[PDB]
Order: sequence, then structure tokens, then C-alpha cells
Amino acid sequence: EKNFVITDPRLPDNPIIFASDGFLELTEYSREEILGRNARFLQGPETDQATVQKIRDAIRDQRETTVQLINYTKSGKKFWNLLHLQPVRDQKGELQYFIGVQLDGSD
Ligand SMILES: Cc1cc2nc3c(=O)[nH]c(=O)nc-3n(C[C@H](O)[C@H](O)[C@H](O)COP(=O)(O)O)c2cc1C
Repeated sequence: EKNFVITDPRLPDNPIIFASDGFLELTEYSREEILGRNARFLQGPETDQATVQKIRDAIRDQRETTVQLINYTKSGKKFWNLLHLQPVRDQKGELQYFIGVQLDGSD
């Protein structure tokens, strides 16, 4: 899809190591602003904490998940993020990355 990030869970706090141009357009950030940061900076006042906890659980267990949650652009504008997370493993079965795809959400 057009909007995604790749994170490296083998580095402290699972930082974004790549952000697609679509993601940067969606969120209003630049590469320099967000590479090396955990994606949680997108959350804000109206983000449902139970949903965030369930994302944490999915990441802990390194499984695919799809959730919808409120995120914020750099200028503070809310959007509904239909987030799909996909673990990426090497040939030996070891986790290498997560891919997170931001789709158009609702509600
Ligand atoms: C590849 C990937 C992409 C993510 N994308 C988003 C995102 O777009 N929006 C968001 O609110 N959280 C996103 N997250 C989730 C946060 O990085 C974090 O896992 C979540 O806030 C739960 O962890 P925490 O309780 O430490 O914050 C993403 C996580 C991964 C691994």
C-alpha cells in the first residue's frame, strides 16, 4: 500500500527505520523528524488506550493484527487509522522487522 513504515524491533524501542512517502504525506512529517522514533508519536488525546494496549500485545507476541485507532498529524489534526501490522521473519524464523500499513479508517 501507499502508507507504511518499517520498524526494527532489534533496536531500542522498535524505531521506524523507513517511512513511505505516502506515510509522510498522511502524517505531515519528514523523514528526519521521525526516523529513529517509535511510531507511538502518532497517538494523542483521543486515542483509545485499550486499543494501544492490544497493539502492544500483538507486537509482544509478534503476530499480525488489524485495529482502528485515532492518530494525529504533525499539525494536530485527527485521523482514523486502520492499522495493519505484519511481522517479517528471516529464513531461519527469526524476527527481522515489522511492517505497519496505515489504511483509511472510520467511526
Ligand atoms: C510497524 C509498526 C507500525 C506502527 N504504526 C503505528 C501507527 O501508525 N499509529 C500508532 O498509533 N501506532 C503505531 N504503531 C504502534 C506503536 O509503535 C506501539 O507499538 C504502541 O503504541 C504500543 O506500544 P506502547 O504501549 O509502548 O506505546 C506501530 C507499530 C509498529 C511495530
